[PDB]
Amino acid sequence: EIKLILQQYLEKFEAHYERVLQDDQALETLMDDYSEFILNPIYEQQFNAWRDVEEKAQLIKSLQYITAQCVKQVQVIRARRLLITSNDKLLLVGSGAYPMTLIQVAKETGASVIGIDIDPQAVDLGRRIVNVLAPNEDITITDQKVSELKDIKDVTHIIFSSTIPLKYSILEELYDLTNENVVVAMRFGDGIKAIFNYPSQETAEDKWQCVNKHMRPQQIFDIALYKK
Ligand SMILES: C[S@@+](CC[C@H](N)C(=O)[O-])C[C@H]1O[C@@H](n2cnc3c(N)ncnc32)[C@H](O)[C@@H]1O
Ligand SMILES: [Ca+2]
Repeated sequence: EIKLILQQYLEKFEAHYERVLQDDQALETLMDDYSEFILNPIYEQQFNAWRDVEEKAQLIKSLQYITAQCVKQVQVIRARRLLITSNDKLLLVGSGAYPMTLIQVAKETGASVIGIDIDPQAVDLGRRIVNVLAPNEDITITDQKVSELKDIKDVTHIIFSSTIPLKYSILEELYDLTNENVVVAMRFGDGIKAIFNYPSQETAEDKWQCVNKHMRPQQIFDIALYKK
């Protein structure tokens, strides 16, 4: 029964994705409904109760991919359609093409801000969005990896986009690169929330310690803070 609904969503997301690329003018309504489904206790129970390892795992992986691209493409359109304290320095891994949140933090806090994104399109647009929304804020947007960033030791706060598949592989890499007092915020979704997020992982106990795990029954992602 739960299998069916997920198959319907997977088909719809691919259709809405295939479709929105052809014409920017639906998908955003589907995602809102998708959340209501993920956050439903009824379907949280059925999701856990269903233990067909093979067909379940495959369905999560597929929805994880298409929803990640859908969200990624929403920000691309929104961009072209439009077009922590002061001494701290925030690093948002997965800044996106429409970095509105990144802007919000820059204004309220006044901190330095580095955004990285592997998509050259997201970086290219993001920069343009920042130059209109906050040109007089210390906001650097680049396609550099964490290892490439020169002033990586100055970074105090790190946030990860939930929809980054190998976010924990990056977190692993950051230990040696970053200073001793750095704090990391890892967005994730476990259980039924893993169909619109990538899940948490166990960290090397000698490296990263999880000092907080903020679960929210009414929100689409949960948060896990990490220290050294
Ligand atoms: C949907 S967007 C913006 C963040 C979104 N508001 C969220 O909270 O998930 C996520 C971005 O992460 C980027 N991304 C994916 N894998 C990445 C990686 N390994 N390093 C950096 N950015 C990555 C994608 O290009 C995508 O534009
Ligand atoms: Ca400070």
